[PDB]
Amino acid sequence: IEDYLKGKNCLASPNYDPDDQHSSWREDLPQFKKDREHLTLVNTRRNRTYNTKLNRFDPEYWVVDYNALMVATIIPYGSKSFKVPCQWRTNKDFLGVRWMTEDTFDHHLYRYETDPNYL
Amino acid sequence: MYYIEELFCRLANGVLNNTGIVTDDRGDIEDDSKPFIIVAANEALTRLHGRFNMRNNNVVVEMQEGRTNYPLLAKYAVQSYDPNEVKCPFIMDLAGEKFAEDVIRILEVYDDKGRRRPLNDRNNPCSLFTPRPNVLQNNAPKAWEVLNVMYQAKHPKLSTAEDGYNEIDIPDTLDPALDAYIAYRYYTSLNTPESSAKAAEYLSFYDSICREVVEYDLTSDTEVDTNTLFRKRGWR
Amino acid sequence: MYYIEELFCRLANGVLNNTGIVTDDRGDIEDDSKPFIIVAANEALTRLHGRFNMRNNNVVVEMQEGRTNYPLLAKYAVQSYDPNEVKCPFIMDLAGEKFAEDVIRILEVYDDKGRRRPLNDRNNPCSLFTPRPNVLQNNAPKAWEVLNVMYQAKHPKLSTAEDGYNEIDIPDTLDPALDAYIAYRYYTSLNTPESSAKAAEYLSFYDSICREVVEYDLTSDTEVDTNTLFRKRGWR
Amino acid sequence: MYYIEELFCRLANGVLNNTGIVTDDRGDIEDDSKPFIIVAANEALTRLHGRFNMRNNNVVVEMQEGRTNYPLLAKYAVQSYDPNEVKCPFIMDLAGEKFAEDVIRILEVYDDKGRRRPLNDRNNPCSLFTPRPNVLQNNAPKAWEVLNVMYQAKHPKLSTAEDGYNEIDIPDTLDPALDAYIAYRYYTSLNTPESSAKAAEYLSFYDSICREVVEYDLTSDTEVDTNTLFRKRGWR
Amino acid sequence: PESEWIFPNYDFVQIEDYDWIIDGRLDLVPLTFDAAVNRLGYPLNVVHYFIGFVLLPEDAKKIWADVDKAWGLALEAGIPHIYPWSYTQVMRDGVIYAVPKVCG
Amino acid sequence: SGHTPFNTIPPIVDKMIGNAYYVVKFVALRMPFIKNVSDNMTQLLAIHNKLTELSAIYTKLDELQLIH
Amino acid sequence: TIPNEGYCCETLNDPIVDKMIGNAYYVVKFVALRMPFIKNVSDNMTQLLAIHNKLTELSAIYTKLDELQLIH
Amino acid sequence: ETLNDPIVDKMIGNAYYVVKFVALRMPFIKNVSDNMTQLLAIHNKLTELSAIYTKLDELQLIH
Amino acid sequence: TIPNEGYCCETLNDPIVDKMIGNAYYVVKFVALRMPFIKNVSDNMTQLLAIHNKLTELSAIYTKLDELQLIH
Amino acid sequence: ETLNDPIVDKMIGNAYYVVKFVALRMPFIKNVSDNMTQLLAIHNK
Repeated sequence: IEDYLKGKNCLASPNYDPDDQHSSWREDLPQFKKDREHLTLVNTRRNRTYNTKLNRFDPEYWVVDYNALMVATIIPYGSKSFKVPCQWRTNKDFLGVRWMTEDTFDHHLYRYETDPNYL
Repeated sequence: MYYIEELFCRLANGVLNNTGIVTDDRGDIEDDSKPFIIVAANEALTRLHGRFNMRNNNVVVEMQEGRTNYPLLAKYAVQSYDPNEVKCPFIMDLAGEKFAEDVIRILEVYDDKGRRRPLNDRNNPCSLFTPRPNVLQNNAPKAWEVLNVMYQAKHPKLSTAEDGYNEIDIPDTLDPALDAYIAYRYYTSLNTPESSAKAAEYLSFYDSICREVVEYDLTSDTEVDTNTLFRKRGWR
Repeated sequence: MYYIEELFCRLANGVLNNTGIVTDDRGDIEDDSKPFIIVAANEALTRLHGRFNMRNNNVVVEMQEGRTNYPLLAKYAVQSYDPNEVKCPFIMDLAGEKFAEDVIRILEVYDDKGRRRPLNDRNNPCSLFTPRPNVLQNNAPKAWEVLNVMYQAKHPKLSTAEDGYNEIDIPDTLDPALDAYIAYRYYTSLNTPESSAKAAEYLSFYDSICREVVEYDLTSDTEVDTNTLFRKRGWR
Repeated sequence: MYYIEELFCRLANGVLNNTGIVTDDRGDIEDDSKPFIIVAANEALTRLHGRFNMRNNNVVVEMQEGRTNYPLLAKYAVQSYDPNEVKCPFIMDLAGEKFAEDVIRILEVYDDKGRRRPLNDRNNPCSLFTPRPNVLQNNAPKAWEVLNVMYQAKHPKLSTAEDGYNEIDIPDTLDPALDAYIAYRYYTSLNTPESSAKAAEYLSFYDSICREVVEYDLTSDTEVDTNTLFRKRGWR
Repeated sequence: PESEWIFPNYDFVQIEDYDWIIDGRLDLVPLTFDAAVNRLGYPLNVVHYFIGFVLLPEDAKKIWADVDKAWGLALEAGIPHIYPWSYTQVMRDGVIYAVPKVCG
Repeated sequence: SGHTPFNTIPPIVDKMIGNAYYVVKFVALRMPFIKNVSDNMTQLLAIHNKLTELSAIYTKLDELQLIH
Repeated sequence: TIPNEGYCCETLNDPIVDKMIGNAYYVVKFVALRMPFIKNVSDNMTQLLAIHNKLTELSAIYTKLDELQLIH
Repeated sequence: ETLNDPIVDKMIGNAYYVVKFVALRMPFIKNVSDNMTQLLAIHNKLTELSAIYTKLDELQLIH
Repeated sequence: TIPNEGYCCETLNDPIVDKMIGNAYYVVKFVALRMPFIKNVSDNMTQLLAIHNKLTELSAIYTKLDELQLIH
Repeated sequence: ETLNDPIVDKMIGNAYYVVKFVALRMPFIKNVSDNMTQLLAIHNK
């Protein structure tokens, strides 16, 4: 801000651009814009139109849920196939591989259309 | 003298209580429409500062040789300027608030020697000129000439962004006029005949308040002084 | 004088008797709708104290060396200043009479030695100036110079908080005017055309009450004094 | 001064807030509809600079032997002339201040020796003539005669191209007038009767703003000078 | 044990300011940047910073508001690598990076 | 409303030119004395760091010099 | 032979000029431009006061300073 | 009488307090300022004087 | 040398009154600033009256303070 | 007095600082141009 204290403000300087010679009458703004692009949240009031088609029951969107006493993960390995390795530790272990009608994990800009009609 | 946050609360619990631009609890305005109020608020404050001479501010300009036009812009001040662009700023605000670029009309100019420089006098050889309202022109910059400019100043621009100006400084008797003007812009933007009639009423109310202030002179706008021409003309 | 609760009862059993913001027993306004009335009530009081010179209050300002502008803000009062950023306050008040920034228009200024000080006299070197309505400027601060400023004052701002003011001190003949303005603000908020017609009636009624007071001079607004120019002009 | 993008935001969050040509986030006008605003914006600026003498700019013209008519066109400027068909330019400007043909009305002409040259004086043999508003005619081109022309100038034409101008330099008190005229042009384009009524309101509002500026003289339009005829008439 | 966690004992350093951002204590944020270069001795080019912590969805727009302010200080401080703390909280709240509107 | 600062030209404690201005002129005319001390602030601080030790050496006037 | 004076060219810690002592703005600008020098002395006034109180003690050490070197 | 006070307020303002503080104690600074060469001659050998202070106990026995 | 006066600075309840008796505001501000000193005496006026009632009683014993120490 | 400043600003403007920069060191340029041929002779061989 107050760099004027350090001095070095003499008008006599060798740097000069002949392509931008101007008088005191000309005043213009530089082209620099978009300084910070601050972080912000999305607006849920507007619903952005979907721009791509997702095949139903796509293997890349399945999710899993199970009891806290076991360990299981889901990994795809093909165009229409996936594997679910798991470890069983108790008799009450219950692994559930499920497909969600609505999107509740992806970003608001990456969610898919919700449709409860599977007829 | 209150912050910008109270303005939103006052509008939410005021003229704009019925509309849907306020939150569910009528405590604040939606973030999606906050800049809409800011644009109206900046417009309303400019109108009030034009009709009334509420604020008077002065700046210090240092003459630089080879330059005849001295725009009163923020980028030429000693504060908030780019050292890479302008090598030596000529507007000094070393103390107090920074120069907010709020020039409307130049009133008088006094130099460092203590005399008064005539302004816009075409027949005066040593008079200054204003080719533009916010641009001051000197036709003979001297070595150590420094000019002080007294001008009618508007309120600094308000902004909800970080490190912006978020304080309102107007006389409290003009608060109803501010609310009426903001409401006028909001309702007239709906393009609805029901809302258009309501918008016209608010505009008339805003004008009614302003003329009431002038009628009773609550801003001390008028100014008189002891006559000095009596001795100047030699009446004795 | 009466509590703000009595105002709520009077509005509940008054103009707002047929509104949905009152309690089932018509004894009080709805709690969530109380801030709406408070904002309108403060606005109504400001207008009344502007047209009518009802309250005349004075403040004491101490000149400080090296300072010319003396804003009349509570942050410079001895009872409310913050020592972190303020070296020493210059506005003097009492613990039970804290300065509330109720300045509307400056009337006269007297120094500690009893001499009247001219205001806004551009041709008088010793005169004081007011660049802003609530800012006092002295161009020559002396050592022990103390200034007293007498001004027209607004009613202190009401607040529902316990520490804030909760009383109203206005002439009882203006109570219908206060109720009419509050009713006008409420009915104007509703955008139904039927309410718009009702809102205009209260505003017209409010104006009629104000002119009736002026016509009969019930607030002793008119003031006269014995002639002194007869001696000064030397008519003898 | 501000970028044209800020104008787009101000229109998006202003009069055009309820239009179909704004983005979903109300942050900018639709790209395909941008040239519509640009054409209207340039038209609005021309009207403002005509009623109000805001910008006074001067140009330098060099007399060429064998030429009497000197059109004030950019094709005769040194920075924009084509050597194929122009032997030598006579309008002198700088690389960063290229002549933009912003001439509206000629005010005064001074030669290189400092003598005022009368304009359109039919009875004066040495007077200059203007057969066209933007064409200067000299009936006696001398050897080293150079003329300076000071004229009322319009704002440079805006353009969405990068090389073109992208900034607005007008008094901030006229911003509502600029928005009103643009709004009037947009709503007038729509042929629905409801939009026609709305269009007239903005045009009337635009006229009201302009007269308010004239009434208070916020642009220093009025100009006076010391009397000189008293000496010339020999009153003494 | 500060005597064991000096710069030569590790290749780079990671720090967080979750406690000072839950409250409006933005004044203590630059102290973290200061302590990375002198208190610990690590150079600037090996400093990794985690911005903030949100947890409850109800405080998203409140906490993330202070998150952006801390990021600006980090950019001013010249931190080479800056990450948000939680991938889950980013997707749960849906935070984006957009230029603030020039309207005001 | 408002007085231009540069329009300066229209008993014991008070001054004709202004109490605030007289102090500024007083400091300005003695600026090099202030700058000389300011430029050597670190040197003075170093002496002030152990200024007690130098005093103790000083207090022994004759003993420290008779040996030489 | 050509003029070179000016505030921009004078913007450095240099001795004041006696030509424009009577210029009211110049005197105020001179002090305001050199505020850090005033600030640097003011904020550590306590240290200087103790040193000022012991001027004679330091002078005596300097008088026989060269003798003290040979003692070491 | 000259109204030079507003110039000080415009250019210095709230920073006037430190100027007044230094102005009051000007003679104290002047005594330090004109004796700078004395302190500088001591500044270049602080370590030597400190070392002498740490071995002066033997001199009491010698004396 | 330079002036040093004022109300905000160089004024406290501990220093003594100045020569500016004529200024009505000064004396009123003088007492108002030193209000707690007056309050401390006022609310404890009962104790002072009892002590003053035996003022000569404590004067006589004061005459033989050293002699009473012999017994102890 | 004569008001020749506007002509310089209108025709040179931003480039005036270059003129001042060179003019401030005219004698240095003067002491070289006068004996230019000596430098050329050295540069010849």
